[PDB]
Amino acid sequence: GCGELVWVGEPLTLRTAETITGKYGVWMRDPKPTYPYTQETTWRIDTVGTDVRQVFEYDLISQFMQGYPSKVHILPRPLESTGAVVYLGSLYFQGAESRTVIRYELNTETVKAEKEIPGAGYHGQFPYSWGGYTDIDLAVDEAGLWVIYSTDEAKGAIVLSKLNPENLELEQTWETNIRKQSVANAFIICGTLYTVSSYTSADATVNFAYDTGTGISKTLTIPFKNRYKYSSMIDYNPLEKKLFAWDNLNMVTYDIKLS
Ligand SMILES: [Ca+2]
Ligand code: NA
Repeated sequence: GCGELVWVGEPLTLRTAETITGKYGVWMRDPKPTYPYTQETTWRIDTVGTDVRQVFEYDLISQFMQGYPSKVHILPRPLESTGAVVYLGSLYFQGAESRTVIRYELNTETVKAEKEIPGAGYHGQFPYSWGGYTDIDLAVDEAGLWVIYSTDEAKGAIVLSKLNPENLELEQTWETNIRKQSVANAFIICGTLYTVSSYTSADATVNFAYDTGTGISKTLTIPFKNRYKYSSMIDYNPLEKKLFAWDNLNMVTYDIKLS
């Protein structure tokens, strides 16, 4: 049931990192679980530092919330920032100190594709407002896989592109009028891009929207609470119909409502 975001719920804390290594990170479930994973399988990456390669994998939600991983993957090259996503059994992440997106098949621990995002800024050119090298932000919605970034030609404004999940080819790109470094993070619900206004305020908002299906740029004032005052990662999961976020060592989730 597609529609426009009209409400976000309170953040619920599901797991809390115990070390500075997890002050920021990314955690995710696959909207299209493929064998041997299911809808419960959760991945977790603590992303503080310059040699991030451990992907924590949990078979059951109970294990994500309590206990050790079922499995740890060692990525063949360090991962950059908090923007990665899992889709169709592959982890999609950005090579550190590069503009390359890498497709890592989880069940075989094999790199299946690599692709430079043409013209994309990286490593502090067009981060989100908190920095953290967040130049390139992958996304999964109801129609598939996207990447959110900017370029010199776009002059810091958010660009978004549909991505072929098999070979990482860019299927179509849109250009917004939202300065990327002026928002705390971004996500896509039903082909519409949403931005969050601040990463520190307990009274932030979802403040912009750009509908790729009609080209309309829009302004909103939907309350969004950063319960722990440092949201480093905010994504949308079209299967659970919920936002997944990482807020100052805390892995939280947000209920939503669409019109
Ligand atoms: Ca995001
Ligand atoms: Na992302």
